[PDB]
Amino acid sequence: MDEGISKKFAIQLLEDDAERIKMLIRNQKNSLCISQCKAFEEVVDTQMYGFSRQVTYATRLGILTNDEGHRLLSDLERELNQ
Amino acid sequence: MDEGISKKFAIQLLEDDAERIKMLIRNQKNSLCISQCKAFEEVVDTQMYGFSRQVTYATRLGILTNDEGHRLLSDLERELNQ
Repeated sequence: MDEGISKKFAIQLLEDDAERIKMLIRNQKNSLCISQCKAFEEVVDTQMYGFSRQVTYATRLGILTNDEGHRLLSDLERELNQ
Repeated sequence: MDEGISKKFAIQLLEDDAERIKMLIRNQKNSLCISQCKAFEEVVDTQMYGFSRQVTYATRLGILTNDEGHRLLSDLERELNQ
């Protein structure tokens, strides 16, 4: 019985579905997703480091006292660990 | 001399800069960034598993021969390894 029609249909549907799943897999492996999260993390580290360098420099110069300098770094440190 | 003006300015700039750095840290510690990447990864796995379940079901029914069924799964497997 023509229902060879249904089998033929089911088979090409499955093949076309495979393509859709392969596209998903490609969009995954080609994602910049994690990489983008890590790049942002890197910006923050560098921003934090450059500012902290300045707190230290201000302390060397006597613009901050040692405790003042240490309190600022301690606040950054405290932020970092929640 | 004031210049005590400059020192006063430098100290408050350093404090305000500290707030900008803490804002960055908070904004990254509150990042749902990695989570969102992993969530999508999870959608893809589930999409692929559901389809794969159907390839298997079709093979059981005789709609695909065993080699056909195995080929499709083998193609998805290949994509997963690029």
